[PDB]
Amino acid sequence: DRICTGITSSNSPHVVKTATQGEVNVTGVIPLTTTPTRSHFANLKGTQTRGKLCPNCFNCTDLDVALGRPKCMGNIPSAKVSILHEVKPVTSGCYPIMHDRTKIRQLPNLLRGYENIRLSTSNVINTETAPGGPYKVGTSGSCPNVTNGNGFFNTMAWVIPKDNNKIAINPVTVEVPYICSEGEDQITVWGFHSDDKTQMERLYGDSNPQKFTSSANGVTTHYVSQIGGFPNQTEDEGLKQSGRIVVDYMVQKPGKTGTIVYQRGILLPQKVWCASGRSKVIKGSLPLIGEADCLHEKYGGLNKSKPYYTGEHAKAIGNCPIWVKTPLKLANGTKYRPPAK
Amino acid sequence: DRICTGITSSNSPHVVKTATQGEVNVTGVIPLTTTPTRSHFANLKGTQTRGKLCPNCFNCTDLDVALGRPKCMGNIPSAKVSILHEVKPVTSGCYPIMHDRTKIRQLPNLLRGYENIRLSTSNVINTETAPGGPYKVGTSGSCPNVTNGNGFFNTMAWVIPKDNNKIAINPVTVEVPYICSEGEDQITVWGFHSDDKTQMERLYGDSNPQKFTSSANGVTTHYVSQIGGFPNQTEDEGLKQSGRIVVDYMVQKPGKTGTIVYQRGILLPQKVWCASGRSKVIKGSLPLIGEADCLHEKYGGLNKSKPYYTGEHAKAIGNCPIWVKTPLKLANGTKYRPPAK
Amino acid sequence: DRICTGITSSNSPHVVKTATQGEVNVTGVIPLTTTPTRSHFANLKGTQTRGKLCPNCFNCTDLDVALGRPKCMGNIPSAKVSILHEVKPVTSGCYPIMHDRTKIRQLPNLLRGYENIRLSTSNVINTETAPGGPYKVGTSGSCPNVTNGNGFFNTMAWVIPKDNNKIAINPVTVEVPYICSEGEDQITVWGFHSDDKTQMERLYGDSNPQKFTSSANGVTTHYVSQIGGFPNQTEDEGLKQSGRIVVDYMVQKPGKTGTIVYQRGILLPQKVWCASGRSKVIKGSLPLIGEADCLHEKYGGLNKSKPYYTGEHAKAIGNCPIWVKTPLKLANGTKYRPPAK
Amino acid sequence: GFFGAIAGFLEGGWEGMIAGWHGYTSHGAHGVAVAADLKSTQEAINKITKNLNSLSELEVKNLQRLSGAMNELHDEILELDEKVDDLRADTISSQIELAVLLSNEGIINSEDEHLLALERKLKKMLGPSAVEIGNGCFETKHKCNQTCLDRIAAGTFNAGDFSLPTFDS
Amino acid sequence: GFFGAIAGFLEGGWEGMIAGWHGYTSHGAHGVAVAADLKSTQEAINKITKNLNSLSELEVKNLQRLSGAMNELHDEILELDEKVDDLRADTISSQIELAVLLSNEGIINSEDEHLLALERKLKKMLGPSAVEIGNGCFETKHKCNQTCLDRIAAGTFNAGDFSLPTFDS
Amino acid sequence: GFFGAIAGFLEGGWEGMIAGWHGYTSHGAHGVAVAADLKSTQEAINKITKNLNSLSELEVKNLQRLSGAMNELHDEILELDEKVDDLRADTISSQIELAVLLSNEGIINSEDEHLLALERKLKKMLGPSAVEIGNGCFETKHKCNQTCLDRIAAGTFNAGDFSLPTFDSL
Ligand SMILES: CC(=O)N[C@H]1[C@H](O[C@H]2[C@@H](O)[C@@H](CO)O[C@@H](O[C@H]3[C@H](O)[C@@H](O)[C@H](O)O[C@@H]3CO)[C@@H]2O)O[C@H](CO)[C@@H](O)[C@@H]1O[C@@H]1O[C@H](CO)[C@H](O)[C@H](O[C@]2(C(=O)O)C[C@H](O)[C@@H](NC(C)=O)[C@H]([C@H](O)[C@H](O)CO)O2)[C@H]1O
Ligand SMILES: CC(=O)N[C@H]1[C@H](O[C@H]2[C@@H](O)[C@@H](CO)O[C@@H](O[C@H]3[C@H](O)[C@@H](O)[C@H](O)O[C@@H]3CO)[C@@H]2O)O[C@H](CO)[C@@H](O)[C@@H]1O[C@@H]1O[C@H](CO)[C@H](O)[C@H](O[C@]2(C(=O)O)C[C@H](O)[C@@H](NC(C)=O)[C@H]([C@H](O)[C@H](O)CO)O2)[C@H]1O
Ligand SMILES: CC(=O)N[C@H]1[C@H](O[C@H]2[C@@H](O)[C@@H](CO)O[C@@H](O[C@H]3[C@H](O)[C@@H](O)[C@H](O)O[C@@H]3CO)[C@@H]2O)O[C@H](CO)[C@@H](O)[C@@H]1O[C@@H]1O[C@H](CO)[C@H](O)[C@H](O[C@]2(C(=O)O)C[C@H](O)[C@@H](NC(C)=O)[C@H]([C@H](O)[C@H](O)CO)O2)[C@H]1O
Ligand SMILES: *[C@@H]1O[C@H](CO)[C@@H](O[C@@H]2O[C@H](CO)[C@@H](O[C@@H]3O[C@H](CO)[C@@H](O)[C@H](O)[C@@H]3O)[C@H](O)[C@H]2NC(C)=O)[C@H](O)[C@H]1NC(C)=O
Ligand SMILES: *[C@@H]1O[C@H](CO)[C@@H](O[C@@H]2O[C@H](CO)[C@@H](O)[C@H](O)[C@H]2NC(C)=O)[C@H](O)[C@H]1NC(C)=O
Ligand SMILES: *[C@@H]1O[C@H](CO)[C@@H](O[C@@H]2O[C@H](CO)[C@@H](O)[C@H](O)[C@H]2NC(C)=O)[C@H](O)[C@H]1NC(C)=O
Ligand SMILES: *[C@@H]1O[C@H](CO)[C@@H](O[C@@H]2O[C@H](CO)[C@@H](O)[C@H](O)[C@H]2NC(C)=O)[C@H](O)[C@H]1NC(C)=O
Ligand SMILES: *[C@@H]1O[C@H](CO)[C@@H](O[C@@H]2O[C@H](CO)[C@@H](O)[C@H](O)[C@H]2NC(C)=O)[C@H](O)[C@H]1NC(C)=O
Ligand SMILES: *[C@@H]1O[C@H](CO)[C@@H](O[C@@H]2O[C@H](CO)[C@@H](O)[C@H](O)[C@H]2NC(C)=O)[C@H](O)[C@H]1NC(C)=O
Ligand SMILES: *[C@@H]1O[C@H](CO)[C@@H](O[C@@H]2O[C@H](CO)[C@@H](O)[C@H](O)[C@H]2NC(C)=O)[C@H](O)[C@H]1NC(C)=O
Ligand SMILES: *[C@@H]1O[C@H](CO)[C@@H](O[C@@H]2O[C@H](CO)[C@@H](O)[C@H](O)[C@H]2NC(C)=O)[C@H](O)[C@H]1NC(C)=O
Ligand SMILES: *[C@@H]1O[C@H](CO)[C@@H](O[C@@H]2O[C@H](CO)[C@@H](O)[C@H](O)[C@H]2NC(C)=O)[C@H](O)[C@H]1NC(C)=O
Ligand SMILES: *[C@@H]1O[C@H](CO)[C@@H](O)[C@H](O)[C@H]1NC(C)=O
Ligand SMILES: *[C@@H]1O[C@H](CO)[C@@H](O)[C@H](O)[C@H]1NC(C)=O
Ligand SMILES: *[C@@H]1O[C@H](CO)[C@@H](O)[C@H](O)[C@H]1NC(C)=O
Repeated sequence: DRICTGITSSNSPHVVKTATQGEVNVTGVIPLTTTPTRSHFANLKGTQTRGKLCPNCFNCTDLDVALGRPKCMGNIPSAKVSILHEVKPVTSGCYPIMHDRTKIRQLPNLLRGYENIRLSTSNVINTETAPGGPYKVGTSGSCPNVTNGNGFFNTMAWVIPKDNNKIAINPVTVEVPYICSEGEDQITVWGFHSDDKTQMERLYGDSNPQKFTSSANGVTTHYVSQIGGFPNQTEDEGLKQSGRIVVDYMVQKPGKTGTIVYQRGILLPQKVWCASGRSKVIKGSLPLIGEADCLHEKYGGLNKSKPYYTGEHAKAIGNCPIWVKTPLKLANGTKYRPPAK
Repeated sequence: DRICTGITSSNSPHVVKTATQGEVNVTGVIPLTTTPTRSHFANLKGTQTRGKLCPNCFNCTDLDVALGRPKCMGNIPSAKVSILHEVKPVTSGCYPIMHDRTKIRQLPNLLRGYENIRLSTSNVINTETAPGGPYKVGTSGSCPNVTNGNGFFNTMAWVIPKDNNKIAINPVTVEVPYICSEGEDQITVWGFHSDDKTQMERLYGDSNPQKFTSSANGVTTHYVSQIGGFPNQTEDEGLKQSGRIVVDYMVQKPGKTGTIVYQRGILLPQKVWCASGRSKVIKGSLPLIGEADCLHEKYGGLNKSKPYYTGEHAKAIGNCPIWVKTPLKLANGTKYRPPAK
Repeated sequence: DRICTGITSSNSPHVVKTATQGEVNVTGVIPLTTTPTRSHFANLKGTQTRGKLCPNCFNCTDLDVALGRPKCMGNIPSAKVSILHEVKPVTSGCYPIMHDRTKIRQLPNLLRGYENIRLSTSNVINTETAPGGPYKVGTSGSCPNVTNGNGFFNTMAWVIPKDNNKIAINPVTVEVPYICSEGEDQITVWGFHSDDKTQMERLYGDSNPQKFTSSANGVTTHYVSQIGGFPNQTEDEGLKQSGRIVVDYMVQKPGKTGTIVYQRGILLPQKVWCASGRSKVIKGSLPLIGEADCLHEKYGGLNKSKPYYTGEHAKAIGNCPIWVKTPLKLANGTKYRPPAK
Repeated sequence: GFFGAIAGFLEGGWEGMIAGWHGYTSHGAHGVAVAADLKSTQEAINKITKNLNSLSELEVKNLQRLSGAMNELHDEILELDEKVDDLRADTISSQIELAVLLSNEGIINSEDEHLLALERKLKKMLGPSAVEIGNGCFETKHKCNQTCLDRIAAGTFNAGDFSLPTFDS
Repeated sequence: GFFGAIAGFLEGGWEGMIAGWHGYTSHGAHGVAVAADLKSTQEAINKITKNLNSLSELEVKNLQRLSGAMNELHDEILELDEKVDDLRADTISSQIELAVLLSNEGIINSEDEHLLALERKLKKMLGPSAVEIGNGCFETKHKCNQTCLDRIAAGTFNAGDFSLPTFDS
Repeated sequence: GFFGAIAGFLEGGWEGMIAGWHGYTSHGAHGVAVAADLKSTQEAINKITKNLNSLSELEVKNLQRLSGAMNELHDEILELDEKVDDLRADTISSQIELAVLLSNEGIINSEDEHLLALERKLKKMLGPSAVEIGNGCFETKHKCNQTCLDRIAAGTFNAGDFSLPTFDSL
């Protein structure tokens, strides 16, 4: 008798590419990829995930908190991972801002990039010694405080010239000191109020357009105020007002000072943000539902099964599958053979 | 007799590297690379390729078209691929511009980065309601229109105070509205005219330097005009002029307004660019001659043969060979053996 | 007798990963990595390495040299490799600068990025024809020159109105011409002096805040001076002064002019930096001690042994080992086998 | 493969071979018997399982957003960041594609190597009286029907079961 | 290679072997006859051809300009973009170099495997009367000149043509 | 490896084999003699040495600082630059890991291939009178002790030294 070595013959619907034999059918494959399905976003497994900056500040938007809107102060937990759920953050209270005239909207998205975020407990500028004659600090019914008295943004001081100071001024300069702790970035919020011709003189003793200039880390920004004829109040407390404020922020790196050159209507910086560390940030939506191995900008929360995945590549953090162009398969069988006669 | 298995012996001038035997001579190789030669640029096969912005705008530079120079209006076809043929684009007519005082030169290079480009069909600002007293619209012999009448850049309005209004103004603010369609970026062109002391007083009733400030997407830019003593006319119509204009552009993202704060001599935006999509852009030269699989910044148009290439790596679009450090060879033969003794 | 083929058996403490057998013990390995130890920085073998900009300028900081402080002029040798030893460069003499109000500190770090650095030999602006009435050039005891006479930064001219010219001016414009050779970048240094109300009137005939605006390659910067109440003198000659200067720099690409719009107190640019080529730059410290194959931001100078290394990855230049996640080993022996039964 | 093609190994296959990928056939008076070798099959499966673990061990850095770059303000920077992400995805994908290609190349190629090793298992069992043909076949003095073949696949076959000489281990 | 060096394979080669890369030689009274094996040559060429197709299948993303970053205004961004291109080119180049190195590794290594497979073709044709030496050579009882060798390469060699026994095919 | 496991090669190893990684054993009345084959060991070492040189030939672009981006002023760009460096380091690292993995895969796998080649050296020397078992062993008509085994390793062994027939060489 003749005994030989032989190889099986079976149904071979699966195909893999080889270096030296091209594509070949095989009896079995191990799929190395899946195409994920879109899901709700979630908490990243093994890491506290930040959504709203201040989760317990109810009826407060992230921008509200960043500006220091009254009633919107609260615990802001540190986080190594943060969700960007507002590409263009909006306010929901206080005095009417003309947001789009500065970069101010992105301020809370800037903050969330840090692991640790706290508001300073002392003021960065003393309103009782600030250049431009003597001041009193102004408030508004648009910004009701913790005891529901008329207040203002805790990051700023709406300074008003005293009755012996209702006069136009040349641009005066205040130096903004660095008051944060070791390693922290300081994010200084400031701006200027403007109104119609009549209110300008009542408030400031000048109805000409005012000019403002900030300078920090080589960056100068210049603004000129507008007198009356404003766009409509939006994203505010809803109480009608004839004036508008312009708000801006100024980033001060460790040990770096900034300057603000201002005239009438200045919103002097008071409380400032002190931030450190880095939070890993991706686009997502709220609320966060449950846990996941991986947060993916396109698929939301997803758990890891196969080592790779096919579909829409995008930013993703956590224990994630690696994106590939094609659904790769590892051969688990033999190259096809016709049945032997 | 002795029958053996043997391997041939031939001239083996070619060399390849191996993991476990180092470099070895072989009887034959398949070259995997070529060094391309510089050729004229061309149309990308299977993709309409943009050169000039407006092909039907004869005697018009791209910058001419972007500024809305009279006689230089026309269809600007969409393109998924664009050649950047001017690293520092120039004008070739109309009123004398002081180009280097702003970023204006790059405006058409910015436009070509988009797939779709159209000029707005309505004006973005009505000059008869624009801040700064009543205006009449000015023209020049430097800018002859299609009937050779005095005209101006169609993107701007050279607004002039009327005879009962020749007086200086404080900086006034105009909001530039977003007037483009769904998804489109708006590119707003604007500027200011200046002259010697005499013409300044005649035209505007003020011979002091005028100040202009724009603001959009967090970007502020500030300009101060110059009174007489100008640099000499260049890249213009060739008609002697005592005044100069400064032109700038302002990018407004979807649904975003911008502001311009101006005094006398302001060139208010009229027609604005509406752009969307992305065009793939590389450096090249004109004219485009024929077709090619691949456009290469250094070698121009070339067709794909070998899978890889050697030489000068640079940006390239289309069906291209992949750059490699060395002329790789695929072994197609046997390792050299001496003739058998 | 029976003769067989066999493989040795020895102590096999070393482990390697395989594709088809997982981790396996082996009798011998060739280590492919090391963890380097932190060392002093050094000269890069086969390449002159720049530390201080001007080595022969003793008791001069790089910023001193970049500003053209008197006594701090000298040869600045070319170098294809440069060490960044000051993340925020300081001055050590001359007239008191308020550094943080501009980007000026980074100027010598900007320069060292070029292979070649030279100071222009002629002035870029003739102060005797510069706009803003007739001038005399001012000096200070804070800036003693090589014969200890009163001087000033060689990059600038402290222009002062003549006794018959103590009068305020509107913002005037000067064009800064490009005076460098083919391919060179021009770095224009300029600024403005300011003082208390009394000295301002003495020096300039105006005690109002002055305004300054520069423009080059699309970049505009705006400054407003401060009148008295300055922060304390620092990093200067130590000689008490009532005034402060603000210094900035302006990058002009080949053939590009820039403009400066200024009033009183202007420090007009004189000598300008002409730079070309690129220097490879990494963070490090001085002095450079000896030679090394590789300069590594974290380990300093290190010589190359193994092809790879493990530890802290960072920027590194020269003949360097390649970073890897894990200590890789090449097998130099046989997979472990138990002793024969 | 290419070895078996040149060596004149049988290029076809046996549908009767179900319990495994590799094995033996017996041609005689009984017709044609077929048996799978579990040892050779298990080894092939283990190599692949190890190869799967190796491919699954790869880690690459997450791509997330820049902490400093703000929408609208830094859109130019953000475009470059998008490009950085896109090229990372592209490069690593092709690297994995390469790694997997080489894995399958090894797996498919190893088929003839298994056969060559099965020759050595068969040869020793058949004893010195058997004749090695060279094409992966041996000629025996004895009959070997399905019962006999099963003993070979199981490694329990003795040549003394036909009073034929053996290589004694 | 390393196999042939240890196995005592002939390290030299035959200039007379022109029609192919691999084949047979016959040493006897006729002198030394030389013939190429077309089957073995074709297989080697097809493997390389497939290997060429595989290398040619790689696609990578185009590198173009940033649409948003403008000259002069954004030169810093553009420098980083230039760096991104440079590093992409460098990385993909080294990856392709690795792929080609392994490809050439396979092709050069497969030589001895081809020789080993030609042994199995030669052996079966020569029949049971020939003696396998182990060094890739067989000693025959019969003479084999160039005409004989050509029949071997062509696969038509019969041992009964010398009244010698055959493995019955 | 997997070949030797299926082929029934000896899975254990010989501590007496010191001069090399690979070689021969002799089983008879004397017990068990052991000799290393230096040629087979040397070849394996040369392959590894070449493989070490190949891995060491890889060059990658230095990562340095951007010349234009200044601290403080251009921190956003610099963050991206840091990211570019990190991803380069990450990508090249995994690529090198693959290159080394495949290298070690080849080296460990080649073991049985060495054994298969040592069979051919042994077989030819033993002459036509010896009997090939298939598991890497040969049965000889003659006795073969440590002195005998050593001559085999050195390639000087003759079958005529036991009055046995030889393949007459070329
Ligand atoms: C100051 C005032 O009277 N405000 C009320 C306002 O009054 C009308 C009429 O006086 C009218 C008469 O001609 O003129 C209107 O203005 C004209 C103007 O004359 C023209 O020159 C111009 O071209 O057109 C304008 C519009 O036609 C003027 O607006 O409007 C109504 C009338 O009853 C009233 O709501 C205004 O009173 C304000 O109301 C809000 C709530 O809607 C608040 O209660 C304001 O109290 C506060 C506030 O909390 O916001 C009180 C604060 O103490 C004060 N803050 C500070 C720091 O001082 C603010 C502050 O004045 C505002 O921000 C000013 O804009 O006011 C209450 O003043
Ligand atoms: C305004 C005028 O008449 N300009 C013409 C020019 O005039 C000379 C003389 O007045 C001369 C004697 O005083 O002085 C020259 O300037 C003096 C000046 O006194 C000093 O301040 C200065 O420092 O020193 C100078 C002397 O050293 C002044 O320039 O004379 C030339 C010679 O023919 C003449 O071309 C000028 O007229 C203009 O010419 C151009 C063609 O070159 C056009 O036709 C101008 O028509 C336009 C235009 O089309 O551009 C007509 C337009 O309707 C008008 N546009 C608007 C919106 O008003 C423009 C506009 O006035 C100018 O562009 C403003 O600069 O002019 C034509 O006016
Ligand atoms: C400018 C001056 O004379 N400074 C001297 C200083 O003067 C003091 C007092 O006179 C006094 C006046 O009341 O108070 C100070 O000013 C007060 C005052 O109330 C008001 O004027 C003001 O509104 O409020 C201020 C509140 O503090 C006033 O500054 O007195 C000291 C001690 O006596 C004296 O040393 C000062 O003299 C200057 O000293 C420096 C070194 O300490 C140099 O020698 C100065 O010479 C130079 C210089 O080299 O820097 C000479 C240069 O030629 C000159 N350069 C030019 C272009 O003019 C500079 C230049 O004036 C200053 O540097 C610009 O600030 O001065 C020497 O003048
Ligand atoms: C919440 O807002 C209320 C009112 O908007 C704050 O209380 C008020 O504070 C102001 C100024 O401190 C008081 O006004 C007067 O100040 C002058 C200063 O000279 C003083 O002389 C007057 O006698 C008068 O006090 C005002 O009376 C006071 N209370 C009320 C009911 O208005 C309150 O401080 C805010 N809450 C927090 C936490 O800040
Ligand atoms: C080997 O290759 C492919 C496996 O995808 C087989 O071809 C496909 O088989 C399906 C199943 O009936 C049919 O739609 C077509 O015959 C093929 N479809 C496509 C999309 O290619 C092929 O038949 C396999 N051959 C063997 C012998 O197994
Ligand atoms: C690779 O395929 C083999 C079979 O081809 C899988 O092993 C068998 O799995 C089935 C059920 O899944 C069992 O009944 C058999 O006993 C297994 N062993 C055999 C047939 O020998 C194996 O699981 C696959 N590999 C992976 C990683 O999934
Ligand atoms: C192996 O290939 C190399 C490279 O072609 C050959 O060396 C070349 O020989 C030619 C002619 O003798 C010279 O012109 C070249 O300068 C040589 N190049 C180098 C790098 O040395 C070598 O002769 C070949 N060897 C064999 C045996 O064919
Ligand atoms: C080109 O030339 C002039 C602009 O200088 C325009 O002529 C005007 O046409 C309107 C038509 O309603 C008349 O009312 C004006 O009186 C004309 N002005 C002059 C100075 O002739 C002409 O329309 C322009 N054509 C364009 C812009 O297409
Ligand atoms: C690889 O090299 C071989 C040379 O051995 C080429 O084979 C020759 O090709 C020609 C033309 O196609 C034909 O006559 C034969 O196939 C071969 N000729 C001889 C004399 O052997 C083969 O074409 C090369 N492969 C590639 C892809 O270029
Ligand atoms: C294979 O290698 C591993 C790791 O080198 C050895 O395991 C170590 O053995 C030492 C004893 O000298 C212990 O001190 C370590 O704690 C062990 N570490 C681990 C991770 O196991 C193992 O003994 C080696 N096996 C053989 C057969 O040599
Ligand atoms: C260094 O020292 C002094 C600076 O005061 C310079 O010498 C003076 O220059 C002025 C120019 O107006 C002339 O009055 C005299 O030449 C000197 N006057 C006094 C009072 O010293 C000298 O030129 C400076 N520069 C050098 C030496 O290169
Ligand atoms: C890898 O091979 C051996 C590991 O056993 C290393 O040691 C050499 O081994 C040879 C045996 O053939 C002898 O020359 C010596 O025992 C050793 N030589 C030296 C100079 O040490 C050998 O060095 C290793 N090779 C490399 C490149 O690391
Ligand atoms: C805002 O009010 C102005 C007039 O005050 C009007 O033109 C415009 O339509 C209003 N828009 C909105 C959104 O209220
Ligand atoms: C084969 O083997 C034995 C005889 O040797 C006996 O079972 C019978 O004849 C045969 N059985 C089968 C299933 O072929
Ligand atoms: C080879 O063998 C046969 C014998 O007839 C024939 O082809 C020829 O005569 C012989 N000699 C040569 C050189 O072919």
